[PDB]
Amino acid sequence: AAKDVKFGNDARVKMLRGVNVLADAVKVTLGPKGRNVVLDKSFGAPTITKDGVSVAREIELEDKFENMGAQMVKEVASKANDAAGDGTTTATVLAQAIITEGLKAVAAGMNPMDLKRGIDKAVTAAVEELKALSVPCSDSKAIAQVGTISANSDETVGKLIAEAMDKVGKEGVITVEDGTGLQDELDVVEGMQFDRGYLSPYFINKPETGAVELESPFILLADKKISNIREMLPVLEAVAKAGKPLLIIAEDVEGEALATLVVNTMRGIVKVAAVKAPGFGDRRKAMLQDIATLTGGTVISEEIGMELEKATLEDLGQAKRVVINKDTTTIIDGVGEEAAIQGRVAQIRQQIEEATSDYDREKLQERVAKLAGGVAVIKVGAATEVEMKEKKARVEDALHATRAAVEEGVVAGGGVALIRVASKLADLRGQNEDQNVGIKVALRAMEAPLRQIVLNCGEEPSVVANTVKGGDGNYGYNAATEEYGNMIDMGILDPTKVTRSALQYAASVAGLMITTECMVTDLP
Amino acid sequence: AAKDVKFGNDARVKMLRGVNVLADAVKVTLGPKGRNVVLDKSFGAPTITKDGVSVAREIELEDKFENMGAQMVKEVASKANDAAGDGTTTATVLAQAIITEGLKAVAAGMNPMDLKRGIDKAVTAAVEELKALSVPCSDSKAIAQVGTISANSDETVGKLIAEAMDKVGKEGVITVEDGTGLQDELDVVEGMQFDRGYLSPYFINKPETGAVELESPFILLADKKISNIREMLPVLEAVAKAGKPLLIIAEDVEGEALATLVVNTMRGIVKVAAVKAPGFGDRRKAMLQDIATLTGGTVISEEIGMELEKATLEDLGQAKRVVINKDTTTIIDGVGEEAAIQGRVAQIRQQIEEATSDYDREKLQERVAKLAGGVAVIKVGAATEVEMKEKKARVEDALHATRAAVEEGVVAGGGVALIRVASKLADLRGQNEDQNVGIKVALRAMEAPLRQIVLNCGEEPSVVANTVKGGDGNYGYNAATEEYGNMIDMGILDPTKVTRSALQYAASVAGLMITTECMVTDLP
Amino acid sequence: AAKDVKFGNDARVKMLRGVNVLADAVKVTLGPKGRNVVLDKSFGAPTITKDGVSVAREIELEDKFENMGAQMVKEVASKANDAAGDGTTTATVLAQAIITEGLKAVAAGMNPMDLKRGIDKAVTAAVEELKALSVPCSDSKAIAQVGTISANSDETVGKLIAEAMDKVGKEGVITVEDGTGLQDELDVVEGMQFDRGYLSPYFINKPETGAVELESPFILLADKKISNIREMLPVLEAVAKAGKPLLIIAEDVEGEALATLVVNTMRGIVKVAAVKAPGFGDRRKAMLQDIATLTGGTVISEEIGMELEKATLEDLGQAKRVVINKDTTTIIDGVGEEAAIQGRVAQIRQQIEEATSDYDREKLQERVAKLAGGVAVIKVGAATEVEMKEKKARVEDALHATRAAVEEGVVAGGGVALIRVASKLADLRGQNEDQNVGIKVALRAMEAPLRQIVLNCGEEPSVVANTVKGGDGNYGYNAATEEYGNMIDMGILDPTKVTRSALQYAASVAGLMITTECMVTDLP
Ligand SMILES: Nc1ncnc2c1ncn2[C@@H]1O[C@H](COP(=O)(O)OP(=O)(O)O)[C@@H](O)[C@H]1O
Ligand SMILES: Nc1ncnc2c1ncn2[C@@H]1O[C@H](COP(=O)(O)OP(=O)(O)O)[C@@H](O)[C@H]1O
Ligand SMILES: Nc1ncnc2c1ncn2[C@@H]1O[C@H](COP(=O)(O)OP(=O)(O)O)[C@@H](O)[C@H]1O
Ligand SMILES: [Mg+2]
Ligand SMILES: [Mg+2]
Ligand SMILES: [Mg+2]
Repeated sequence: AAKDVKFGNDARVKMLRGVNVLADAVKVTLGPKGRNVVLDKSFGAPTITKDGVSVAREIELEDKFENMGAQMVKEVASKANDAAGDGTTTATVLAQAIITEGLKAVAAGMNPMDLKRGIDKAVTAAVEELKALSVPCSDSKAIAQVGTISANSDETVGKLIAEAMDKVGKEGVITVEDGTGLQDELDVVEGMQFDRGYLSPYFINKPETGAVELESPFILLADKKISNIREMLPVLEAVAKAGKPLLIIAEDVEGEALATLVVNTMRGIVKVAAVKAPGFGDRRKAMLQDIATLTGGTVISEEIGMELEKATLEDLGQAKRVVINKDTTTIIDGVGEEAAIQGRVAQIRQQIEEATSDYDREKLQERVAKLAGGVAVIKVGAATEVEMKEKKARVEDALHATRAAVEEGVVAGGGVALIRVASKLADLRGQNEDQNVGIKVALRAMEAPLRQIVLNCGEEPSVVANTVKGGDGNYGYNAATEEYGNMIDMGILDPTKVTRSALQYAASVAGLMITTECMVTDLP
Repeated sequence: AAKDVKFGNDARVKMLRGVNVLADAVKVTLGPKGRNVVLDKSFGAPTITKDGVSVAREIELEDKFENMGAQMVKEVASKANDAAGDGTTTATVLAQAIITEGLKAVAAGMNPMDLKRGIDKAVTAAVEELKALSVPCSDSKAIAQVGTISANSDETVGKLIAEAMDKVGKEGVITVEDGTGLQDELDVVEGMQFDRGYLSPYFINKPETGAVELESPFILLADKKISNIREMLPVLEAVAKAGKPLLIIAEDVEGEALATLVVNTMRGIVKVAAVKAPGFGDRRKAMLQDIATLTGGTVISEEIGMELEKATLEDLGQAKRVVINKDTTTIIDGVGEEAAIQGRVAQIRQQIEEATSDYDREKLQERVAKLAGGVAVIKVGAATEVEMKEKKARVEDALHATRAAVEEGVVAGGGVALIRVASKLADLRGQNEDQNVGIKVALRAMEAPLRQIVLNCGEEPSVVANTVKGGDGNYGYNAATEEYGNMIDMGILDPTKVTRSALQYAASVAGLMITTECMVTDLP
Repeated sequence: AAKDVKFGNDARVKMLRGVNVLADAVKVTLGPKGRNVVLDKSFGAPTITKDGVSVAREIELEDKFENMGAQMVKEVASKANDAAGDGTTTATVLAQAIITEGLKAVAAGMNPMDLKRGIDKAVTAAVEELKALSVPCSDSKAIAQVGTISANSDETVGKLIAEAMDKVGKEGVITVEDGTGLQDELDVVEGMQFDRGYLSPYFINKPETGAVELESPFILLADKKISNIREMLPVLEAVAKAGKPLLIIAEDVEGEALATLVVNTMRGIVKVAAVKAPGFGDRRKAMLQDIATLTGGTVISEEIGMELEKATLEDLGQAKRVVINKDTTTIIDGVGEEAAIQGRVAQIRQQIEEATSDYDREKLQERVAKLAGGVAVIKVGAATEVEMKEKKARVEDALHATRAAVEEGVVAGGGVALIRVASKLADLRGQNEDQNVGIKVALRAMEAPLRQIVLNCGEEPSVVANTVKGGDGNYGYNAATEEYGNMIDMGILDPTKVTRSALQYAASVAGLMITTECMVTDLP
């Protein structure tokens, strides 16, 4: 409707207060002793979470100027989650520290643009320092420790995650689903498998649940559905002559083909079962080539140079056996050459490094894992539905944290790494005095994540910080055991990527935020 | 609806206040030390920008009379942006200065219409003076300096821009896109390239990512899509006889043609890949003639005296090789005569000098750059999305500023050129005394852009101006280094076109603005 | 629904105040020193104008009784604009003067109807006096002076207008459009030209921009579109036999005819280009005969006794050459007899004196100018859109003023003519005393336009008027030079038609308005 305009200090104060509301809610969930935050949903049962990004999204303020401040700080928490999926609560804390000190500096009469220059320069230097401190994470023990720390110090989570990564490999795919029982369960899938059931329920080779096992079967792939387009008899009889079972993958199969097929399988003429292709025209067609090559078969290009009849038994691929159920199809092992398997994988490398990243790489990797690696699913056990999402959420954070730790390495936890690097940068200077103050402000803000953890434990945050600063290297305070020692030796690890990202995202938004002279928003 | 009307001073005061609100928000973003303004969007996250035109657009006032004043001053900032895309904040300042002094003169009991004439006459003389001061900008260093100054004194921006203009040439096309990394990147395209990928993924000549390389290929252009429109075999056969690869450009190619084509390419009969034309029929058809002429080929006029089959292999154009991927088609070098290349370019000159200007010239120039010059794309690197728009926006201003500086020349920055010209015009007189005062008022307003920069630096605006006036030529104060010297030697440059345009747009609206006796608006 | 009613003095007072509000806004824009009025639009940006009629339209009052008075006075300004397009502000002033004095007489206890008769009788006598004072405006200098005076003393406007009328002639057509630059530009069209481009882009005779020049072409006119309607070969070949270019005018031409036509032209068999007729069926059909007769050709009546094939080469019209572009078609000179040209013009005289007048005459004259005279278009230069409408609006008023001055002559400006005629009518008497007072009141009101001009100049209106009355003939006060002299010799002219119309429209509504005894309106 009609706008409201605020200038200078009045606008900054409202912005800050809004930021404080967002940050105060987020801070309580930081650390081993962190406390849960409950979000109200009209959708159904209210949510209880310790995840800072989840809390940031739900916070909106009635005061438009305060709300604007909160909305801008919201992004840093959201970006951290996007970059690594962990460290979001810590990133918000840094934004709080930087903003509060920065605004205070602005009040002092210092130029905001220069203060931003100081902060950014300090950030660039701090990032390089983090890289030097970062050490490779490769062994199972280190991987388990990062998972355990991410999941609010839950040993079972780290243990299970480490086993998963070990078993599936570097390019394996790991996901998490709600478990049927209280106990946490790990499921590992071997071979080539997809989520498609069988069109003909009637043909079950032996096990119940609709499990079809074909021994030494031939595999058929096609680009069209079959109704009265039954004609394929010379292909079918060729298989009948062989006396071997047939597996069919295509857009669809209709009852006319299925009806004759069922009698043929029961009578003993041929043992044949069929299943639908993966899903969408481009989606299913793309995944057909790998199935055929893996089994040594040839895909029938209805669209291109091939016809339904036009195909020889030799075209069909070979596999040891397959498993089929109402919702899933599995192939134990297609027989094909490694050079062909690797060649399929080699062409995937361009696919792997793609501009799109999100929703590109994720599906793409899954094909890759199926082609030569393995797929792992983790089940989460909880007595109640609300307990279940909290438990599962933390597990995902640990899952993402391990992925980040492996690729970029790890640094000491408890916020020790940021405070330790700050001492190193104590001699860093900018173009002018305002920049020097901005640099100093950023270093000052680095300390805050460490002290929030201590604050949440009900202990003097400044006191612990002074003792930690006094020490050297990886020395720090363990909130869980309320004592000082080597953070790395205690199993407390922070992946380098999340630590780096938290600092950079917090600083980027904070630098711009502190420079705001005037704000424009709608009237109440 | 019911109307509210104000007469004389009451209407002017309300108008002035509206103007002041709009201008005050705009002023803080002027200079090396300028401060950012944050605009609230319901659309998504809030926007932070130093661009005055962006800020002017978003300002609306609750008071209808004040709002009307702001809306009228909004146009000067917007028109300046349309003219050259830079100096919008500076133009707003001049409007502020002129209006405030002009209204004061009106209060004094002076006829407003005469004051407007005085201002306009002074402006006309000032413009001529600017032209005399303006010197040609031809070297890379000068171009870089204007880009660097435009982009809030960022040396890298000016450097990257200058390299681009040098590489592409005078008629080359330069654009800016968001970069994947944190580093600014420059991309240069050589030869003829377009944004359409290949219909047949199946034929890849060698490199991965769908890259197709045809060696000494023949190029075919058509005005019709092909389904069962397979016929053209004798043209195809002729190419097969030749033993050379074929490139196809048309509205579309269907699977039937693609199907036979894929097998033919695989068996080695012919190596042929097809790519879709540019897009819109008036669009792609227009761009077809140049492709053909460049490669020495003939476009097939399905519409006119030509037929699908009717065409000899000789009709087809030739090129060294082409590069094709999923979303892009490139031709290394078609072999055609310069007279044909230039002739296509010569006919473009009418196209260049077009009344529409906006949109018509932009697409048109892009064809031109591809035909004989080069095309450059600049990527912008930033830690966050909000940082990215700010960073990218400034780069565009510098890009536009360089374009303006090359064509109309440059003048000394820091507002020195307007203040320096004002001293020259101190002896300018109008028809009567009221006009003389109007002239004097305009000269007085010229000083303001200089002093706003100083004001934003926390220094006495009048003090710096007095010393600057005392000097001669290009002598002035450098806000960034807080010292006095030759503005041109330092590297602070203002394109003549933006300087001229800012002054003229500000004055045009302001003269009308100060002559308002009565205002009419809807009730609150 | 329910209404509020008022009687006598209470109703008249409310009416008067409404009138005063409307008139006060209008008065400030009267004279060389007149001040601008700004109107708020929800359409887009606000409008700034000195045109009284524009201001009157936008004024509406919250008080229903006051609003009713304003609505009635609005019409006089609007009717004056319709009659001549100028003097609307002056007419409103007369209504103000007459109404205020008339109401005062009603207050005195005199019959209003008699006052009306007195006013009307004085008006009738005043009109006759104006006719006697009116002298013919025939020279370029007098025309320029009226244009310049109308355009708020802008010499360039009068100069450009006079040149336009001189060049085009008495029956020529002059229009005004927004210019492409900051300078006023005049465009004159010689010969026969229309706003239709070519259907076949392919045939361009020589100059770039789609320009087609046919040398000694034959012109063909038709009543239907051509698709498969290609047949007309013997007509076409007859031209081919001749070896001359062909110009085609019809409802439409389709690609079948155009495709063959392009190839025939390309090899030099025939040089033929085709364009579309003027517009709507009746519109294009009406203007076809003149084109044919002008070029000596015959129109093909598909509708009547003629057929597509049925037409000889001799039936085709002949012209020296034609010019064609994408949006326009021009013929240098068709060869036809003057008696036929004049005969076409002679039949137009019935068309010229038409009851419809508005729209009918405007389009009709344009045909007339094209047939034997010329067409002129004036472009208006400005830096901003708002500046552009004000500048253009005044130019149109001057254009209308010159048109009015030529046909009915001119009288001395500055309001001298009305005040001078009033002295003459000082001895005029009615049937009774109340009528005598009404007459005297009207004469009294005549003085007001003169004094508003002086009032707007900040000088004693009564003092100037007393000296003006004291003088003889064309003696008067020049507001622009602040001195007394002969108004005609100083170049200040008022077209007789606007002066007469202003007085008559003002008085007609005012006479009825002063006689109102009771008003009825809706409740607040
Ligand atoms: N038991 C612990 N002792 C010391 N530090 C811990 C302990 N548990 C977690 N931390 C640290 O505190 C940080 C915040 O924990 P977390 O809730 O996971 O926040 P994120 O959600 O990671 O901001 C960790 O990244 C880690 O370095
Ligand atoms: N460091 C500087 N010292 C002196 N003058 C400067 C400096 N930097 C920029 N300027 C000048 O002040 C003007 C305003 O800067 P800018 O923010 O780009 O505003 P526009 O957006 O150009 O109004 C410039 O066009 C230039 O002439
Ligand atoms: N410079 C001048 N000196 C004296 N009288 C003038 C001058 N300019 C215009 N006038 C007169 O005052 C009248 C009003 O001017 P104008 O603004 O054009 O009103 P209209 O809009 O014509 O009522 C004119 O018609 C003319 O007679
Ligand atoms: Mg965590
Ligand atoms: Mg700029
Ligand atoms: Mg006028």
